[PDB]
Amino acid sequence: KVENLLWVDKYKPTSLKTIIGQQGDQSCANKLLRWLRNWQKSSDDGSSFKAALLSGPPGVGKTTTASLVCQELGYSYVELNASDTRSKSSLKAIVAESLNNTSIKGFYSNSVSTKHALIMDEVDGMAGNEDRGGIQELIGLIKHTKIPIICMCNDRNHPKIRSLVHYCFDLRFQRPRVEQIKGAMMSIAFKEGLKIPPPAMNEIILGANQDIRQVLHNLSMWCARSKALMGPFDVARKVFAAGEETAHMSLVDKSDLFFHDYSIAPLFVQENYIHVKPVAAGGDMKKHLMLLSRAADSICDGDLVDSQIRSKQNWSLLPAQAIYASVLPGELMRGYMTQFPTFPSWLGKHSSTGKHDRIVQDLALHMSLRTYSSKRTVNMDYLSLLRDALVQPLTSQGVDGVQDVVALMDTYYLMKEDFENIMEISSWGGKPSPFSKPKVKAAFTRAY
Amino acid sequence: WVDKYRPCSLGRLDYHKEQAAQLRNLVQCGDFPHLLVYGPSGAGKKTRIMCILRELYGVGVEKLRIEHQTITTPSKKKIEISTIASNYHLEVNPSDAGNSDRVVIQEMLKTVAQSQQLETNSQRDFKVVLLTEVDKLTKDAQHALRRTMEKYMSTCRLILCCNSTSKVIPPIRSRCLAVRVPAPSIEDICHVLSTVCKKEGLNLPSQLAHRLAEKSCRNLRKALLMCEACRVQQYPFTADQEIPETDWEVYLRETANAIVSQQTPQRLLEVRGRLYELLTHCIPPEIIMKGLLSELLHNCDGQLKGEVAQMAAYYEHRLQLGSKAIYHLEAFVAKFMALYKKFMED
Amino acid sequence: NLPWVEKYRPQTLNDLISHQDILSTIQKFINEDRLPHLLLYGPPGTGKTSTILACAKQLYKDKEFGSMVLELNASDDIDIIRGPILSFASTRTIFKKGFKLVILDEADAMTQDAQNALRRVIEKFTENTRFCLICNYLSKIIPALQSRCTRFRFGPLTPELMVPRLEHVVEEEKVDISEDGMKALVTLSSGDMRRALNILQSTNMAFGKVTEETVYTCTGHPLKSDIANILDWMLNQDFTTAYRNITELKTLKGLALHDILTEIHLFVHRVDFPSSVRIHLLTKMADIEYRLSVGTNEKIQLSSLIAAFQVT
Amino acid sequence: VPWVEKYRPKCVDEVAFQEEVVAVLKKSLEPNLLFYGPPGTGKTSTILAAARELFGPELFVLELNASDERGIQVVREKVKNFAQPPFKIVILDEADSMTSAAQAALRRTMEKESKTTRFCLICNYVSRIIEPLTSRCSKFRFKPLSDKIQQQRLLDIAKKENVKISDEGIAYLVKVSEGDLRKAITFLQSATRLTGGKEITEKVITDIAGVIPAEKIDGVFAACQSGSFDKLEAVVKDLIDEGHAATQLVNQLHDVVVENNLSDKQKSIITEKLAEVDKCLADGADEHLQLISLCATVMQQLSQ
Amino acid sequence: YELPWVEKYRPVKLNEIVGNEDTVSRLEVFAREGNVPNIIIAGPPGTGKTTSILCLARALLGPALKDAMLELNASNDRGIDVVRNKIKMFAQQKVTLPKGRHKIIILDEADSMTDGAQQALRRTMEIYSKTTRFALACNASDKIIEPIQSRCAVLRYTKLTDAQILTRLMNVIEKERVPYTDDGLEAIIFTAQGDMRQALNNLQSTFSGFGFINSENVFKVCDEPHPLLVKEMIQHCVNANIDEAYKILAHLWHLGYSPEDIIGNIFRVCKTFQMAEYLKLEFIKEIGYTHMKIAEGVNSLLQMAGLLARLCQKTM
Ligand SMILES: Nc1ncnc2c1ncn2[C@@H]1O[C@H](COP(=O)(O)OP(=O)(O)OP(O)(O)=S)[C@@H](O)[C@H]1O
Ligand SMILES: Nc1ncnc2c1ncn2[C@@H]1O[C@H](COP(=O)(O)OP(=O)(O)OP(O)(O)=S)[C@@H](O)[C@H]1O
Ligand SMILES: Nc1ncnc2c1ncn2[C@@H]1O[C@H](COP(=O)(O)OP(=O)(O)OP(O)(O)=S)[C@@H](O)[C@H]1O
Ligand SMILES: Nc1ncnc2c1ncn2[C@@H]1O[C@H](COP(=O)(O)OP(=O)(O)OP(O)(O)=S)[C@@H](O)[C@H]1O
Ligand SMILES: Nc1ncnc2c1ncn2[C@@H]1O[C@H](COP(=O)(O)OP(=O)(O)O)[C@@H](O)[C@H]1O
Ligand SMILES: [Mg+2]
Ligand SMILES: [Mg+2]
Ligand SMILES: [Mg+2]
Ligand SMILES: [Mg+2]
Repeated sequence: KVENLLWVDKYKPTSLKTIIGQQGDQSCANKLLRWLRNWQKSSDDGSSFKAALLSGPPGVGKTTTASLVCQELGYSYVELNASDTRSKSSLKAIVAESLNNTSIKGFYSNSVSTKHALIMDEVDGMAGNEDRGGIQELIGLIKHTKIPIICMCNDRNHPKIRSLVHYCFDLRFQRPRVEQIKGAMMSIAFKEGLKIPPPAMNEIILGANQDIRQVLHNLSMWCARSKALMGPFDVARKVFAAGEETAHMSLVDKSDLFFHDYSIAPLFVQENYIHVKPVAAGGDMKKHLMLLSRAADSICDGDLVDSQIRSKQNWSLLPAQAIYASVLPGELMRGYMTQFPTFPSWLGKHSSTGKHDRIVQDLALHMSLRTYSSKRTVNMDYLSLLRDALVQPLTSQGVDGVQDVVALMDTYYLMKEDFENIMEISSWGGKPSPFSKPKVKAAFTRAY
Repeated sequence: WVDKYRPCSLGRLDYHKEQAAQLRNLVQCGDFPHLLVYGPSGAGKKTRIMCILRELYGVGVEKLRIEHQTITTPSKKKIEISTIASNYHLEVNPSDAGNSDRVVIQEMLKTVAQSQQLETNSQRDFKVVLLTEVDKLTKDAQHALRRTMEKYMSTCRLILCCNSTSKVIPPIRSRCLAVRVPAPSIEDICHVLSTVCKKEGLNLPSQLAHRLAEKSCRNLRKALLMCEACRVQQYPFTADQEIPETDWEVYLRETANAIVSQQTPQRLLEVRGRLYELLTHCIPPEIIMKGLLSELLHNCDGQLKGEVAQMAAYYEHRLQLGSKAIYHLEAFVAKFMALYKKFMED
Repeated sequence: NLPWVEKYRPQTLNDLISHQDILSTIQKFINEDRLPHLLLYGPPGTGKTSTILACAKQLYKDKEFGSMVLELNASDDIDIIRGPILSFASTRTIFKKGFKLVILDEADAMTQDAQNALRRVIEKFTENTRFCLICNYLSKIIPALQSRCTRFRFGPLTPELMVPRLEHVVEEEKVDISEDGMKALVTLSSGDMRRALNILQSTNMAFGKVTEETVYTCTGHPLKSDIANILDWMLNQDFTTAYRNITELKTLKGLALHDILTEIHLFVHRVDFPSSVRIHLLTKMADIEYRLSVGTNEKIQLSSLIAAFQVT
Repeated sequence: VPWVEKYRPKCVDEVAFQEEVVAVLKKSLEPNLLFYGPPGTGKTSTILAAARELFGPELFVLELNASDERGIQVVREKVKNFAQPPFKIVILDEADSMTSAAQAALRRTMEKESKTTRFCLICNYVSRIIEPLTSRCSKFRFKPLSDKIQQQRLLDIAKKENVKISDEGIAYLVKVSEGDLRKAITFLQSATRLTGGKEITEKVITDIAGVIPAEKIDGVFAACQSGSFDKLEAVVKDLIDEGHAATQLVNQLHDVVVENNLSDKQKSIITEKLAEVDKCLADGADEHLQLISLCATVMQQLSQ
Repeated sequence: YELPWVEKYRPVKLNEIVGNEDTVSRLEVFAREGNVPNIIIAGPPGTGKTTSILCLARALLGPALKDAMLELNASNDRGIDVVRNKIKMFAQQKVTLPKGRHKIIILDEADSMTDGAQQALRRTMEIYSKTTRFALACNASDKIIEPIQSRCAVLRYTKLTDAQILTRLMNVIEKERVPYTDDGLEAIIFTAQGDMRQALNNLQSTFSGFGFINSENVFKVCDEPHPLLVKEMIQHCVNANIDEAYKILAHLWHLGYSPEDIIGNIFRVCKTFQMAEYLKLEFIKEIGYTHMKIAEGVNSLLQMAGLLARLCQKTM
């Protein structure tokens, strides 16, 4: 029998113990469950909010989490997608009179249950002229509400959302680890009668960046290719080989190796060129180091071409980049890859840099008495000395940690969130923070 | 206490007293011009600027706030900026908007000009728009700055707080009074340290203050922080204290020492990890290059120092042209390894 | 009064010169009602907006010319596509039977999204509205869009072809042109009849006579003798006295370093070098040009150029 | 009002030392105007005097610069808007910094509007302007005033405004801003606010003009003359800690290298490195590293 | 009025698409079983994306193609209001199709939709996936926001090898009986650069303008710098003969070929050339550097001459 349903809908998390991402003690779905179950006490340390803000990368389970949470506690929700106009007038004419009202689902059910909630999905889509004034009216509704509003975003570091997070319990979905998704998708592929080697599964989960919807669509396409009877890692491994590509490859082929996924190939090459042993340099480290420096020079030339292509959309320099970042290093490093074409790992470092950047910028803005520098190391050294200032009273005497922490926290207009930010921000080399090196911290969070 | 003993009046400054009297005479005469104040970091540009504002407007220039404005790119990539503002001025850093620095300048100058049209009567007939870190503005943005600086000349004055004006277009240098704030001398740093400790009532000796000054390298903020940080650890001040240095200074130093120790790719990978740990903490790549180059030059030979200096200059130049700084940093390191090993071995 | 660039416009299709193949093919297209979408590209002043206007006036009448021809410039503004162009291409004209014509001058200033929209508009209405795009850089046009239409490269006019038209203009008017004033006009024009006629008219109207000196002074073009002098200072003098001489000449007349550098390149290729020295001169001059493109001091770049020539 | 405009010429044949431009500017009623010359030589002053003579004090000319950040389209659009004394005058400053493609478009805009608006292109190089625009225009060179005249006018200004400056102070004021009367007057103005009229010594001029003192340049050459790399590091660190921009160091170092008795090979090498360092600084490279590199090259050139 | 060959010979079923055997094989599987996912077909122009989506939609629906398919080009209004009204009312609309068939919403030129439109399209894609399937096409697959790629299979398309374009060109020639010659076919394949629609357009234009197909005639309608001149110039640069390569360079500059075009052809010819390998790479490096400097805006003949001087001094 033909199936009229995708895998994304056949194997959706029909229950709450099936969300692949978070099945722990205090995870994005259990924290939300506990915030909702005792929301009535509002009208985790999030019981003081009137709305949640589930934010994170795509395809991780935000929509499913909110629906299943509101569905387990017997709540009944009104979803407002981005495909529903949400301008100020439309929003305050559709959902204004429903916030402080009783739902008719609370009387007439086909059991009967009160506790109606609202779900404002894709809140960062409330941009443009169509949804003019959506976020302002939304925070104005959150301020005066009597039912739990559950907003879902996609990037908390957004200008429009930054004025909203101040009113919402801030949850943050993490990309699920590869082992969790691996177990889940292996069980699914077993249900489906599709046999895939676990290495290929790890390849699929990594290439899709741990996006469960994308890995499910990729498994569907895989099974499609299987019934019909070249990925990033494969081409990244094919550029540093010797023995089989002597006559098989020419300049056109080596240049084409770049064009398979030209948006990610240079990153793969720059990451994996260092684990090669140049056949041309037969163990002579003096030549192996020289080949490494020449390959690095070529990769920087590729970066120059890339930064030139990005500014003005001039797609005529793509072959030049393919020569500088993918073919050249190939001829320079043409030995034998040691272990495996690991992921580029530059995107994660750039995201973490953006996080540390905005964290330091916020912490420094609160220190705007008469001194400020936006995000420089000027503030990184004020904040290293502030971390050594704070931890000193408590390192040396348990009785003065509170007095000094408060005196400084209020002299420079800092909060507990600011304390947490300043602690695990100056940990170089994975060194533990000088705050975990006991009994006073428990009363420290409770008495502050 | 870095923000606890910085002066607030031009007559209260600790060093460059002739320049202080000159600035006081300037703000006393009519028609305050556009100021371009520059000089090495940590020399007192912001202190002098705040003193100029205290002499210009009332003391109400200290009761400031923090406004968060949103700008719109020539597309839907919205950006949010932070403007520290008072009742008479506005301090914005129009460079966090990476390449959208041309619109923030226009819009902020417009908004300040229109707000001054709303009954600015306190003591002056103009407002101040303090733009910090100007030398990192894009040329398309400095041209907009030049245009909107005269377009609203009558109602708002600009104070550009940059350093090493080398990357400021001459069209701007020709429309701003150039105030130059050199780094204070070693003796000036020693005297301000002794003054701060005496107002604190401490026992700062004469041989520790000089070590603090020589290590701070003419940077007053670094010296004050080092003095404050050698107190949080060992109050009694002796002649041989182990005065601390920031975390990233140590990291960058041990990274350079690691590059010097081994010359193997397995070492180059660890150096790549260290460069990532440095970049991730948001320290500029130019600072990384200068700090790496110094500790490297301490471990080379006089005949090799020329090549290494030129290599650092070349790589750093190229890094200011590309997008991913780690590529050029790792290239510089790899090249220095391939050169240093060939020199030491041979 | 009336400029000569308009008085001597080719009114018919045969009064065009130097494009006999393209003109014959377009005329054959007209005769057989097989006129495809046209893409006319090439350097300025070569006869594109005149070719298509003659073709139009041959195709429609003079009263149908307001309701069946949309002459639209693309440098004024994606909205222009779905706006007037889509509303012009999709609708018939009431009583006239036949296709329409849309002439997009400067068709390369269009963003790529606008060219996608326009390519779909073209693909849809291709039997009641023929598009004629006109550009200078075919490389700026999306390969998709250009695929749709037949391309015609209107290259520059060789000086043999364009001299007879200038001679006819001279005889019809009264211009006492020297035997080399024509040469120094053809050279400075660089193969666009518009600039040639404009320079000729403006000089004849300003000074009253055209010769090899008058045109060089009317256009402010650096004279050949001056660049020879500069090359002699660089090649047969001391460094400092060459710097002094070149700076004095560069400030005496209005002269930048781009123009000095271009003419000096042409001279490096003119005069005889050991052919391993001009590889150095050429490399260094091509680096000095890039250095000047980023907004640097010209006092240090001029000295760099003299340093380049001091290989001798 | 600033002194750069308070002491502008009010007429055409009044004070402008250039004679062949003030005679033709009377018949200016060759449709357009084209002035070129070194900066601060009365380029805009002369046309403003001509426009106040022709139009009148209340009849008030759109002046905008062609080096805008907002592209060329907004320039010609503004010209069209201004288009609608049988004509109006539009002034284009820095008209040489327009790329050839942007001058082609300005050419179309100014030749389609060649009935109601007269143009004036002000530049420093007539060769940078393409042949159509120059061929349509009438050129006028503006040569700087003689050194003695400069000092004369500056003394006149200092006596009209009561600014007690030594005569050697005026000589150094005109020397520090070479042949730039506008820059010299602006420096004289903004250097008396800095003193309140008590006394304007040459140190105030050296600070306002941004000129690094010749002592530091001699120290740089003394270090790179013969010495280890440590001396170069020390002198460059001291020069950066003083605030002096690297552009000025490169400029003055070049000025010293060119007109001294170094060999032709040494001058060639040092000046090539100076040009490369100047481009590197203009590209946003770090001043300390570029100065270290330049000093290393100069040292390996002189010490050998 | 006869319609062009780009349409008269458009393949009407996926067995006639010569583009990418693996992806077209996947799509034939989908046209057989019948439960397609939302697919984003991305690739260079002229390679058969619109054709593949159209043939897939036809083979799926059949005679209900007028009732179950909604196509929205780039020439159609596709703002947030259209995405919120027309596309949504079509997704909700009831059409009764066979067991595994679904309605199809073909958004051609998906990279031309503003971000707001795609944000408004997300949940429409997600909710009605039980009866509505989306088939987007694009060239720049990064102009599509990430949440839209998260709910689509991103099928990649690549340029066509010369053999495939040659097979299809011969299939068309056989039907049209156009007199040809091998040099003409090689000229068309050189001027095509993979675009299978460019090749057909050049073939038809050449045949309609002149008839017989020979390289001399192909380069009379395309008219780009003849690759023989560029081969000769690169050859002179290999022998370190600057004065003979600048000859050809100034000849090309005399005919008004824009330097971007000259560099494009020099690159495309120096890539598939007959030098050594290390020397070829040392040449391609310099040609790439000069291409960067010309795209940046420094497009004078002096830069081309400097490139020739560097190419010469690479071989001493
Ligand atoms: N944690 C998860 N466990 C199981 N299935 C998941 C999980 N996350 C996503 N999925 C699958 O992916 C589909 C879509 O997930 P959603 O929760 O809708 O993604 P999302 O968080 O809404 O992403 P957006 O809305 O684009 S930011 C579901 O129908 C599931 O099949
Ligand atoms: N082949 C030609 N025969 C006769 N006159 C010509 C020819 N080419 C140019 N001209 C003259 O030059 C003038 C300008 O030619 P145009 O056709 O306008 O050039 P153009 O291609 O439109 O240049 P653009 O639009 O700036 S790219 C016309 O008015 C003619 O007088
Ligand atoms: N020849 C002159 N005759 C009269 N006044 C002059 C002369 N040269 C300079 N000046 C004076 O110097 C001042 C500046 O002249 P400007 O016309 O502004 O120079 P400039 O051409 O504008 O230089 P720019 O704008 O920086 S390129 C005016 O206030 C004049 O009083
Ligand atoms: N792979 C192919 N096999 C056969 N014919 C093809 C192929 N690709 C293109 N064609 C022909 O080219 C014509 C146009 O191709 P399209 O399907 O429009 O390509 P396209 O992917 O839409 O290109 P775009 O939309 O400009 S990016 C079709 O009518 C076919 O005749
Ligand atoms: N005249 C002064 N007296 C005492 N301390 C000063 C003085 N000038 C600067 N400082 C110190 O430097 C700190 C900040 O330096 P700042 O004025 O910001 O210079 P920069 O802007 O170059 O960093 C002040 O908090 C103060 O500690
Ligand atoms: Mg969702
Ligand atoms: Mg035209
Ligand atoms: Mg002027
Ligand atoms: Mg298509």
